[PDB]
Amino acid sequence: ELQEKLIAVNRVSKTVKGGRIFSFTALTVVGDGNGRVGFGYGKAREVPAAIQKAMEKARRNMINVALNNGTLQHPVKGVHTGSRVFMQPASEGTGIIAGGAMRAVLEVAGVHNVLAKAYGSTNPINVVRATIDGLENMNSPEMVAAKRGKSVEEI
Amino acid sequence: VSMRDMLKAGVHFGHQTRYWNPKMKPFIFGARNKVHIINLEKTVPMFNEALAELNKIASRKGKILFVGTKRAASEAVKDAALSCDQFFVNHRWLGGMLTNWKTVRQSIKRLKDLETQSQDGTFDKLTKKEALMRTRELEKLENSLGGIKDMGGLPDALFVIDADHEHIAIKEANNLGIPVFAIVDTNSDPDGVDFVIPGNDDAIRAVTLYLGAVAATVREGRSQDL
Amino acid sequence: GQKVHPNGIRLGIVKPWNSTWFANTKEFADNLDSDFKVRQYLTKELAKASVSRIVIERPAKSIRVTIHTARPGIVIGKKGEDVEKLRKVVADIAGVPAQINIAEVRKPELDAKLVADSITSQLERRVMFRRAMKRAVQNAMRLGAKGIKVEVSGRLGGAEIARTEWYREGRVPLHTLRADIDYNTSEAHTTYGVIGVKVWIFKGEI
RNA sequence: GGGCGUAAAGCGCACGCAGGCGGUUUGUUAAGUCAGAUGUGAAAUCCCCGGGCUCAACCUGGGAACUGCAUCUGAUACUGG
RNA sequence: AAGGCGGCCCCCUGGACGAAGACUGACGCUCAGGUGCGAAAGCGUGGGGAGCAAACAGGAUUAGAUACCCUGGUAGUCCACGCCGUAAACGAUGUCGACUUGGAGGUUGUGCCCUUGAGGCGUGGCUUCCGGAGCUAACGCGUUAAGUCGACCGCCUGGGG
RNA sequence: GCUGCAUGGCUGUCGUCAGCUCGUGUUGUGAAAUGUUGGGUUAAGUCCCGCAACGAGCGCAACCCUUAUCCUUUGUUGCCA
Ligand SMILES: [Mg+2]
Ligand SMILES: [Mg+2]
Ligand SMILES: [Mg+2]
Ligand SMILES: [Mg+2]
Ligand SMILES: [Mg+2]
Ligand SMILES: [Mg+2]
Ligand SMILES: [Mg+2]
Ligand SMILES: [Mg+2]
Ligand SMILES: [Mg+2]
Ligand SMILES: [Mg+2]
Ligand SMILES: [Mg+2]
Ligand SMILES: [Mg+2]
Ligand SMILES: [Mg+2]
Ligand SMILES: [Mg+2]
Ligand SMILES: [Mg+2]
Ligand SMILES: [Mg+2]
Ligand SMILES: [Mg+2]
Ligand SMILES: [Mg+2]
Ligand SMILES: [Mg+2]
Ligand SMILES: [Mg+2]
Ligand SMILES: [Mg+2]
Ligand SMILES: [Mg+2]
Ligand SMILES: [Mg+2]
Ligand SMILES: [Mg+2]
Ligand SMILES: [Mg+2]
Ligand SMILES: [Mg+2]
Ligand SMILES: [Mg+2]
Repeated sequence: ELQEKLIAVNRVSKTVKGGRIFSFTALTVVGDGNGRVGFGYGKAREVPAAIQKAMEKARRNMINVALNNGTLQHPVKGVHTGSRVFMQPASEGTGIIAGGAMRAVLEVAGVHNVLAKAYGSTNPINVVRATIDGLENMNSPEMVAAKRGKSVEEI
Repeated sequence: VSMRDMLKAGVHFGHQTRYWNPKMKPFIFGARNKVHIINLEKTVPMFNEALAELNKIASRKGKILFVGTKRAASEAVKDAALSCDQFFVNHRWLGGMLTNWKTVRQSIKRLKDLETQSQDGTFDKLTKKEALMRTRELEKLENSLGGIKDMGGLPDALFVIDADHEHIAIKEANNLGIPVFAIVDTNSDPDGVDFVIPGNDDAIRAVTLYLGAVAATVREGRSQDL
Repeated sequence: GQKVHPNGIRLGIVKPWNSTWFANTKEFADNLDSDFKVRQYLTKELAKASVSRIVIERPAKSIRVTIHTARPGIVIGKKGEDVEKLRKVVADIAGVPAQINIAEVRKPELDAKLVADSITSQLERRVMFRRAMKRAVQNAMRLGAKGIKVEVSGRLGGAEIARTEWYREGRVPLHTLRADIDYNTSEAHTTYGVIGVKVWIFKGEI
């Protein structure tokens, strides 16, 4: 019922006394389509084995995101080691406007309308981390209402 | 459980003022002759409620695992667990004992098979060679995983006798979302701990007092369920 | 370094000799040559018959040849016409009458000759070696191999320099004597050279 | 809407004029700041709602926009005097 | 302040920090240009020259050895007065101010406690080491920040050229 | 007849030296790390203790051969209390 898709696959190497030892890495994102999204990173000698490992890694380490209506509550800015991510909620019907890694993360999470831009490095492993960081730190008016002790007359 | 009971048992001692954790300030009264004092007026009320929710977790037919590897309270934690029919670890907390439960269970079935086919089973085929080897494997697995042989699953909650000295267990519990009931000393770190119990753990009479409180609660849970 | 032949080392223990006949020094080399003639002639014209093992027996007044193969239908023909022609020629090779007993192997992929000859044959049919070795390994594990190891070496992929390529799944306890390792070696004659293929199959101990 | 320990990048160090910035309270001013109004900001163009070439490009009515400037009146929290 | 400063004594002289008050009353921070200071080497004039030692000479080494090694050896290193204004002039980290968990030292003041004592409790200045949160590409920095922030100045914009 | 510097097969060498790896877990943004390090011990990555590691595999060892002791079985072509 939940959706899963593969971000990128990369071949890595570890040289030994005999020579190189080739390996394959898989970055995947798993989301239920509501705002519960996670990512998994796995390593294996074979591409099917590597992608499978990332699949179970993503089912654990799931997070929850509070969405308004298929979109973000407010503009959000997610920063990881070398990647800067700016996402802001857009109007209905505008669709998803984001880079490769961010679009997959966003679409499996369940955000249909969003304007998202990536600054800094565009390494898939780090932009996915930055995107997850933004969806965390974004908040909901009811949790803010309890946070400030001011009820929900703000909106 | 009371003010005077813990004071008499001497749980109010903490470590030296050279080993303290700046996160312990709310739970330190003063330092006398470079010995911190843990405020009983603060630890008792949260000790009682932590014991209270321990009763609630036991009410759901839970599995409570008593983790202590210090030589101070080895026999202390073992008898307290067995008396209340709960499970324990005493020799040494194996890294990945919670997270890597599948491989651990493989060792446990291996452990389980050997007693029933050697001791209460048959003593044939000794060959006089591997008998000592096989009994030694039994003893190694008995001290290591003997206390968790029957669990067949993940613990519902953990009771930890030192947060800092079993931080590996604490981080695995946090990763797996297992509630933590840990006693924290001056030199420990309570961040990973979920229901902190400020108190001493270097005293046999103190640790038996603390294990007696948890034992009374869990048996009350069982009897209340009955 | 170099390895002992796993069949040869365990020949006296668990591996039945291909030749299980006795005589004196007078006809030792003579009947050894006859076994060579029989085996090479048999293999050359049963290259398609998936011949795996040839067991030559010499009862006191005849020769018996047991052919362990995977395709008895081809090696017998219709009503046994082919086995009688092989009888004529094989008997004339050694100058004595010959009995032929054909034994079938239900699992070809667990015998080291069929897997080796198949991998070799794919090379001159221009199948890429990495996929070929992987196909063999997967077949063995599915059909119940306890351990597998395949060695394809020499002029891989038309390169200038020969490379060694091997891939091991499961369990191959060569140094264990009671271990049952069926080993065979086969060769591939390709337009860019000649390729050696080695297969170890472990199928339990004692 | 970027950086400067090691990737390019902290003057060798300091004093110091111009300049930039400036603790805290009261009064006053109203220069910055903000609000209102008035006059301008040509038409075409761009955008919105329509109209006519059989459609379309194209042409075209109204509107919005051109929030920029200037003046007058007012507010005094912050900056400045 | 940096560059730097090491026998002892005397003369002249600058800054720093601590204790308890008194006093002025925003007189402050930063700083383009400008000015001043600025290791060693070097330059000018006049001295001095023990040791050391560019250059240079000889002897080895080496296929060669305009070097490394050895024996010597002039400038220079030393002083006075000018000039030079450059260093991996480095903490490779501009100055000023505020805030943010800790621990052990060193060094210099200073208030107390039966000052009994060859004993402890406080408070400052400066200074090393380790490390928390945080930050960082990472190494690491971590109350003396590369953390959280403000003021101003300098600088950077691919590698060569 | 040429090219082992196109190769297969086979062999020498360090060296019978004790190493070479994987699964799951954990760590690291990541390549990867950990396991395999450390206190000892062993002929040995042999074993033990500690240890974010828990196990597992190929190698070490064991199974094969011979010699060292005894018991039982058959006694000629071997032995003679
Ligand atoms: Mg050999
Ligand atoms: Mg830049
Ligand atoms: Mg450089
Ligand atoms: Mg630089
Ligand atoms: Mg500097
Ligand atoms: Mg002011
Ligand atoms: Mg005004
Ligand atoms: Mg106009
Ligand atoms: Mg000089
Ligand atoms: Mg001079
Ligand atoms: Mg010299
Ligand atoms: Mg210097
Ligand atoms: Mg310079
Ligand atoms: Mg510099
Ligand atoms: Mg200044
Ligand atoms: Mg540090
Ligand atoms: Mg060669
Ligand atoms: Mg792993
Ligand atoms: Mg990870
Ligand atoms: Mg190793
Ligand atoms: Mg390693
Ligand atoms: Mg290592
Ligand atoms: Mg060791
Ligand atoms: Mg050895
Ligand atoms: Mg081993
Ligand atoms: Mg270990
Ligand atoms: Mg061996």
